[PDB]
Formats: sequence, C-alpha cells, structure tokens
Amino acid sequence: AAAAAAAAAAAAAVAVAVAVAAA
Amino acid sequence: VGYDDIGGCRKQMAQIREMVELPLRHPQLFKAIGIKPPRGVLMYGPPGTGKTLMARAVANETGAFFFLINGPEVMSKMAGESESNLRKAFEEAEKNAPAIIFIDEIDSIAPKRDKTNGEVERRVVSQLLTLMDGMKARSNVVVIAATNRPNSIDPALRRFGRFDREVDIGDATGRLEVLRIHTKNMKLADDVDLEALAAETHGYVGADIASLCSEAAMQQIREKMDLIEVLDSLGVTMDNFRFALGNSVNVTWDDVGGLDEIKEELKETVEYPVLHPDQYTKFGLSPSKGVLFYGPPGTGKTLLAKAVATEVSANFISVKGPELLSMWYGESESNIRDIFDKARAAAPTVVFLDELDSIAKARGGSLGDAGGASDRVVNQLLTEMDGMNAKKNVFVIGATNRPDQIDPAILRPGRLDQLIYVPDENARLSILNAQLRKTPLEPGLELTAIAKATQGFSGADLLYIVQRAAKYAIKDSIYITKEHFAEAMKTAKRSVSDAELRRYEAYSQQMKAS
Amino acid sequence: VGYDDIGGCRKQMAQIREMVELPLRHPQLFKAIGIKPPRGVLMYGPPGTGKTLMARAVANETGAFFFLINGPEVMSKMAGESESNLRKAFEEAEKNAPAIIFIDEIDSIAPKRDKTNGEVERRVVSQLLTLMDGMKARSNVVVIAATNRPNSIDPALRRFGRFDREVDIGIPDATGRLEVLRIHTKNMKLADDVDLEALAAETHGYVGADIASLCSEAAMQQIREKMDLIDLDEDEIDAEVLDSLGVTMDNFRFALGNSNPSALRETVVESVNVTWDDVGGLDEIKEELKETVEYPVLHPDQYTKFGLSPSKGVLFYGPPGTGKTLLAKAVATEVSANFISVKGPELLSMWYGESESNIRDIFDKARAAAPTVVFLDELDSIAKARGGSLGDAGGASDRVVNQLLTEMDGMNAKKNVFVIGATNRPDQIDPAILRPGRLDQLIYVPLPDENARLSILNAQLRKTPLEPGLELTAIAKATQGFSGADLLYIVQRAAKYAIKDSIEAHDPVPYITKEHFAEAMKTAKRSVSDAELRRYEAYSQQ
Ligand SMILES: Nc1ncnc2c1ncn2[C@@H]1O[C@H](COP(=O)(O)OP(=O)(O)O)[C@@H](O)[C@H]1O
Ligand SMILES: Nc1ncnc2c1ncn2[C@@H]1O[C@H](COP(=O)(O)OP(=O)(O)O)[C@@H](O)[C@H]1O
Ligand SMILES: [Mg+2]
Ligand SMILES: [Mg+2]
Repeated sequence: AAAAAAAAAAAAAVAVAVAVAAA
Repeated sequence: VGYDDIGGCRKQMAQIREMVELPLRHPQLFKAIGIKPPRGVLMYGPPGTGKTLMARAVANETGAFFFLINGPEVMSKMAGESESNLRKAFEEAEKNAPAIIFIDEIDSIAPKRDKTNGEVERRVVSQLLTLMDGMKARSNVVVIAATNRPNSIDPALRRFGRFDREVDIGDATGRLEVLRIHTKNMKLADDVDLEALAAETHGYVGADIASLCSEAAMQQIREKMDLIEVLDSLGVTMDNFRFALGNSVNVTWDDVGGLDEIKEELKETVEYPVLHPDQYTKFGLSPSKGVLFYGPPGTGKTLLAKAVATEVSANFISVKGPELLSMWYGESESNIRDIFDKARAAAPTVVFLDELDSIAKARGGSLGDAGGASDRVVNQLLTEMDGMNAKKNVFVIGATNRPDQIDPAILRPGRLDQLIYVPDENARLSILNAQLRKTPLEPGLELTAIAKATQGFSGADLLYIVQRAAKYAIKDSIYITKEHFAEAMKTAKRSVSDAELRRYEAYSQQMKAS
Repeated sequence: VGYDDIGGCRKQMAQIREMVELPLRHPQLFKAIGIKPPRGVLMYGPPGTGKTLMARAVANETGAFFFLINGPEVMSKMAGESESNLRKAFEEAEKNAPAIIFIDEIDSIAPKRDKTNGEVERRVVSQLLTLMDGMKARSNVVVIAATNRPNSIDPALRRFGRFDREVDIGIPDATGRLEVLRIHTKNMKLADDVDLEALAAETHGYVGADIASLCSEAAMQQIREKMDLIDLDEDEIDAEVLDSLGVTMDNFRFALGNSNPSALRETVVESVNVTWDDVGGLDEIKEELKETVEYPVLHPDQYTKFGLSPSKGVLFYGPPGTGKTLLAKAVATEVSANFISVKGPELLSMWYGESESNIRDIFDKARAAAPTVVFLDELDSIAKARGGSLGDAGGASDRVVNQLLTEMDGMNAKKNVFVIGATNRPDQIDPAILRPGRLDQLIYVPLPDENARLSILNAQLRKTPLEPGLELTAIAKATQGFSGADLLYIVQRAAKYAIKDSIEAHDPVPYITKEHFAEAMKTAKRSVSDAELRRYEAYSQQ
C-alpha cells in the first residue's frame, strides 16, 4: 500500500526601506 | 583545454598552476618542509575574463575532476535542500579522487549575513563555512571561487583555510596573445596585421575576442556564399574584422584644424609616458596627468580631447558636469567614485570632465544644502584626483568656459597642472579643409574668401554653415555649388558675444602675469 | 591535536577545562560542596580565533563520548525531522556514557524569535530549548556552542541551565601571538637566524589562522626562491637538496609585508611606497609625528610606569599641496601599526542611519586591530560644523558628526587608535572635534622656506641622474611663494624636456642638463595665491 506525506518549507516576504534626500 | 589556451594572465595563471600542481606533482617537498599548502582561491574580476577557463585548464592539465557548481542553481526555496545539495556536491567531490571544486558566483550565496533577511541564505552560508573548515573538513581537495564584487562576501569566508588566497584577474600584449590563440585553427589571410586589432579593440575583456573572431569568420562565409576549389583560398581579411568591430570615437589627428602648438604639446604629454615607460623609470620620475582648457564655447575642446585620446590605446570616459548630481545624500560622490574606479580599472585611460564650473564652483561658503552638496562633491573629486591612490595611468582632462569659478585646489599642480588657453582666418582655412575631407568639391569655390568674411566666428558656426550648404545641395539634388555657400553665408549667427572675449582676455593676461 | 596545539587563550582554555574535566575526573569535590557544576558553554569571538580548535582539543583528550552536530545539517526536506534529528542526537548522546555535544554555528539554527518567519525555525528553536532545559532536562551531559554573532541568538538560549558561561575567545595579545607563532613552527624546519620574539612583536591584529597563513606563505616563498633555480626533477626529488631546506628571516619579513589581518581584508590599502627620506623639510613635524605614534606602541612599559594613557589624535591643516597626504602615505608605509585609509565623503550613504553604521564598522575594525592609524582625509566634508542649515542634508550631516564625537571619545576601553585629520578649511569644523581627546594637537604645515624647499628638491631627485656640476641652491634662492607640488612640477617638466631631447637624439644624454632644467623653470607656476594665503596666516595668528 502507498502513503502520503506533508511538507511546508517557506515563503517570500517584502520589506520597506527609508531614504534620505539632500534637497 | 590546456595551459597553452590561456594568454595575458601570465603571472596569476603561473601562481595558481604552481600552488595547485606542486602538491600533486610531488608531495615529498611539502612533507620535508612540514607545512600544508594553501587550499583555496578567490578569483575576482569583471565577467568574461577567463577565470573559469583558467580553472578548467588547470583541472585538465592535472589528474583532477573539475566539478562545477553554479550560484543560482543550488539555491532553492525548499527548507533544508540547498544545504543538502552542497553537502552532496562536496561528498561527491571528495568521494572519487583529489579534485577541483569551482563554485561560481558565490556573491549570490554569500550576502554577509547582516544585509540578508532570508534564513536559507544564512543557512547555506553556515553550511559552506562548516564544509570548508571544521572537524575533518577537507582531505586533499581544493576549492575555487569566482565573483565580480569580492566585498559582498562573509568575512568568515575570506579567512585562511577557506579562501586564503585572493587573485585579481583584470592589456595590449595579453590581448594580442588571445587574438593569436583564438585564430590558431583558421587560415585567415596573409595581409592581416594583428597590431591594429590589439590597438583598436582596447576595451575587450577577452571573452569578447572569441565572439569577434567567430563573427568575422561567419560573416566572411556569409558574404562569400551569395553567388556560390571553393574551399581553397578561404579565410577572413581586414574588411571582415573591421565590420565585426563596427557590429569609442572616430577621429585621428585630422578633424582638428589649427592650434598646432597645442596639438604638439598634448601629443607629447600623452604619448611620451605610454610609449617610453623605460625612459621615465631610468629618469625615475612620474608623468604629468592633468590638463585644463578654457575659452569661449564651441571651440573644439571636446574634439581635441577625442583627437588626443584616439592615437593611444587608452579608453575614453566622457561625463558632463551636471550629469552626475542627484537629490539624494551621497549619490553624486558615489557616482564620482565609480567613474574614477572604472577609469583606473582599465589602464591607460583618459577621463574628460566637461563643464567643471558646474562641479567645482569654488566651494568657499554658501550656507545651504546645495552648498553642502557642492562642498562634498568638491572634496570627493579632490581626494580621487590626488589622494590615497596609486595613480597608475589616469589622464583627467578638464573643460570649462568660466575658469574664474574654480577653487584653487583642483587647479593646483599635480591635479590640473597645465592651464592651456584655447583661443583666426588661417586657422579657419585648416578647419574648413578638415571638415571638407570627404565631399565632392567644385574647383571654382574659394575657401579663402569664405574665411575672410568670418571675423570672429567659432568652429560651431563653420559647422553650421557647412550643414546649411549640405542641406542646400541635397535640396537641389532631390558636387557642392558656390551659390549654396553664397546664400548660406548671409545667414550667419556669431553666437559668441564680445564682452566674454574681454573676460577671457583678462583672465589669460592675469594668468600670464601670475 | 591535543591541548598543547592551542595557545594564546590559557584563561578561556582553563575555563572550559574545569567544567569539562573536573566533574569527570574528580567529582568528589562537587558532592562535598553539594553544588552541581555548570553545564553549557558558548565560545564566541572573531572568526578563526580557535573555537573549533578548542572543541577538537577537548574531544581528542577526554575519554568521554563526543557527538558532533553541525548547524544547517540537522534540518531536512520533510516537516518534523529537524526536531526528530535533535531528539535522536540527544538520546544517543545521553544513552550510553557522559557525553559532550558540540554545535557548530548555533546561530544558523537558533535565530532570535519575533523577527524571523517560517514556522519550522520557531519549532526547531523550541525543540532545542525543551531538550536542553525542560522537565527531566539532562542527565550528565555537557553542551558546547560556537558562534560569531552571539547577539543573533534567542535570549531564552543564553540563560543559566542552557548556556551559563559564555567564554570570550578573542584576539590574543603580544605574548599570546608569540605563543601561537612558536607552536605553529614546531614541525617546520627553520634557520638558526630566525628569532620568534622579534617577529611576534610586529604583528598586531593577526589572530590564529592569520599567523598560520603567515607561516605557510613564508614557507611557500622560500620554496619558490630556490626551487625554480634548480631542475624541477618531476621524475624524483633529489635527496641532497631536501636536507638543505629551511626558512630564513627574510622570508618571514617578505610574507609579513604582504599579509594583513583577516578582519581588515576588505579595507586593504594599496601598496604605496613612501619613506621618511622622501619627505623634505618639516623635520620637526616628522619627529613629532614619530614620537606620538611609535612611543605608545614600542614603549608601553613607560606609560604604565607613569600611569597615564598617551595622546592619540593629530590634525594637519594648511595650504593645499604641502605634504599632508604625503605624511599620511609615509606613516602608512613605515609604521608597525595598521593603517585604515578613508576618504572624505566615502562613508556617506543614500539611506537613513547607514553613514553611522559605516562609521561604527570602521571604528570597530580599528579597535579590533589596535594599535591602528585611521587617516581621515578631507575632514572638512564629514566633520562639518553643526550650526544651522534647515534641511534634510543638515539633519543627516549633523547626525553623522555626532556619531564621530561619541566614537572617538565615548564609552570605550581606551584602546590604541590614532586619528589623523587633513583639511584645507580648518575654520569649518565644529570645535567639539578640535578639542583634546579627539584631535589634541593642531599642526600647521606652512609653505617650505629656502632650506626646506631645497631639502624638498634634494629628496625629490633621490633617484634621478644629475650632472656633477649642478647647484640646486640657486633655483631654491630664486623661488618665493611656491609649494612642494610646484617644485615637483618643475622636476617633471625638466624630466619631460630631457626625454624629448633623448627621443630626438635617438644613451646620448645620461643625465638631466642645466639647460633642460632652465627651460623647465621658464614656465614657473606659483600654484598657491597670495590673496588666499593670508586666510591661513590670519587663522594661525588667531
Ligand atoms: N585569457 C583567455 N584566453 C583564452 N580564451 C579566453 C580568455 N578569456 C576568455 N576567453 C574565452 O571566453 C569564453 C568564455 O569565458 P569565461 O572564462 O567563461 O568567462 P568568465 O571569466 O566570466 O567565466 C571562452 O570560450 C574562452 O575561449
Ligand atoms: N578647430 C576645429 N576644427 C574642426 N572642427 C571644430 C573645431 N572647433 C569646433 N569644431 C566643431 O564644432 C563642434 C564643437 O563642439 P565642442 O567642442 O563639443 O564644444 P566646446 O568647444 O564648447 O567643447 C564640434 O562638433 C566640432 O566638429
Ligand atoms: Mg570553526
Ligand atoms: Mg593630499
């Protein structure tokens, strides 16, 4: 007989950065 | 491949060859001296230089097993799989025999562990560190790396025992050797001179030369099969190579008219250090680098810079004045540093900074954000032009129309030592002759009369007149006739006023008196 | 590999040996006092200091069971095997005998929760916590860890009962580096003229593997100087030459002059070659700089005898093109302390709070490889006066200077770091920097005088053929207002005319002629302006 198996590895996220303006 | 298939990278190739083969050829020497040899190399340089070719050649010349690992290939999204891939690769390499592991583009899988956010990157970094160093880490197997930016790697990876050796794989003789070795298997011709190729292709990395040769060889057959013993008398000629190059300016000491003394001085000061390094080493002194041009606009300063850049085998990086400033904090200085790093990364090179009045501006004091930005830009330029550098071969050439607004730190000797002034009918005759080189002319036209009626025009005005004459000739067609010049002469511009001429004369007189 | 291979960290070595050995050798003491020993170690420090070497040593020596776990090697493709792997590992470790566990790169499988995504990481961290300290936590088992970034570990793991004693295996001192050098050179055959005591002193920041690299490089150079001279003999190695092998002191000097500490590999300065004889004039400034630099490092016993720390900072200011950066080059070339050159706006960044991270990184690098000379070139850019600007540039350019203030004189352990500043507008730097403890001594470097300019000319022509009947004093007495760069330009033009004459003749002219040099002097420059020299003169007078 056969059998199943579960697997959950990872995902992908998004970050936000701040910049500085010298006019 | 083999050791004979490598050219130009002579010293680094020899160093890698000895450090890899001496353990393999005979380990008795290292047993006698009682020290283990280095077991890691970090190659760095621009892409397409021949680094993986060198690794493959060394692996072929020795009884090794070249195993290639790509950066993006091994990285995956699954958890605990990329590390398993690296472990399996190392186990395979160590299983069979003493081998060479070439892991390409490690910078993609070595993000310094601080600027990254994905846990898989840190995990594979740690796996690499454990594999290279640790309990029974390596047993007679060497690893080779490759990257474009060696800075973006873990400090733990640039340690001894992992990447103890760093090799810089970045000239004319190497380029000629590559040309010779890439055309060894084809009979090109009898009148093809490789000196022009080694002098004209002055910006080729080395992998582009193979593409150039293949393209020329393919185009030779492409042009020699439209109509068609045929195998006899086959091969490429100079025309095919020129076409391949056509598929970085086109001037040679002819498009510039007049200014003979300026031409001679520039030619001497630029060609002497390039042609005779031996003489300067005997005299034990460095050459002058900087030249500044000032005068009215549209006089031919860019043309002169291109004309003095072309005869040498140097590159040419022309940047406008305001073509680098940014609204952000530290972007202009980053651009300046990148420009100079590129300029000194391919020696010799001439850098043409245009409109210094926009960059220098005589920083002094302005009390503003723009003032601070100008101060920082000026300081960065000052440090790069003459600072904690090596000044191998860099020829900064300046060009502005308002030298009075330059700080006395860039005009200082050693940065822009030569203060050349660029200012006649006899010169205008030469300018017209150089402009009308390849043109069907009429015997009846007299350029002397045209030059006599200028009385203070610039080369831009002469080019405008020539363009109007060409437009009239094309309008008539749809040789150049005299009436086109007659009707185009009336519509003169004379964009340069008189007060600016007085200002330039005063500046030149003050400089001469100083 | 045993306990004698590792040297330079005797204190940390004993700290680990006590808990790894005494509970297993003499357990009667702890039952007599009735306190169980500490069980857990976290070796941290810069990479290559010898953490894995110390683990190997304690493994090969003790008769107790040793189990090795690597960081990323515990997790697998399927969900729920990292925890199963850890369970099996600990069960095997505790199944049979008192055991030692050693986790390489614990930072790779112990990320700080609340800042990491992915549930498997959290689950494996929790499983590790439960294994090391939970109900019926452990039964006579010791755990050791090794990491380079301890701060990136779950605080629940850095508690007593899990990791109670965090030993700091850091960079050795001169004695430790001497011990490391002596241990590494025990099997390699050297020459009788090689002295280890002197060689250890020049190295400052070299830690462990760095020293090993030095030794290996020296051996390689020795091999390559004479192996090439003799036949390769690929068929067999001649026995007579094998007994002639060794390493000379010159080999070690050559290998040392090329190598740099692994920490400061990213900030390596190019091999620019200047010497004290190459700087003409300003001899008193030269001697003052030598005094303030090389007294602290060569004679530290005197300073502790007097019970005072030395002065650190210096700032050269003056007209452009006089020898400021030249003095920096000379210091970088012929001084034992490490050099970290930095350009003026080089450290600034696009983003928010990164110019200060850059400053932090370079100053931590300087403090790690002490003594160190940090040369800030064109201080007028980053060290701008706070004052008032009313803009984001003012906001960012004010934050960067404040970081400098707290980094040179803040909460630090007085490590040797000498800051050299070089500016051309010394009125435009905040007075909070031009203060003792930051840059105490302000050296003004005027234009050279007759004797100084003549000395500059003599230094510049050190390696130039000259006619026997040349009198440089005359050109020196007929010059006023010039700078060293202008005299250099005069020399360059004279050389260029000599080269022109040589090429025209083509050794027709094996020297620079007085006529060539006069032609060069014809186009005198006078770089610096008298209208602007009065600014420096007024500033110095004030
Ligand atoms: N020094 C060299 N000698 C001979 N061929 C070269 C050299 N450098 C590059 N090439 C050519 O470039 C091609 C690919 O170069 P490669 O080494 O893969 O680039 P990279 O250095 O980016 O790995 C090869 O087919 C090879 O013939
Ligand atoms: N002496 C000259 N001989 C030939 N062409 C010239 C001369 N001076 C100017 N020109 C022409 O006029 C144009 C001048 O442009 P450019 O030199 O870039 O401006 P600027 O002189 O302000 O640097 C060029 O396209 C060039 O062909
Ligand atoms: Mg280790
Ligand atoms: Mg300087």
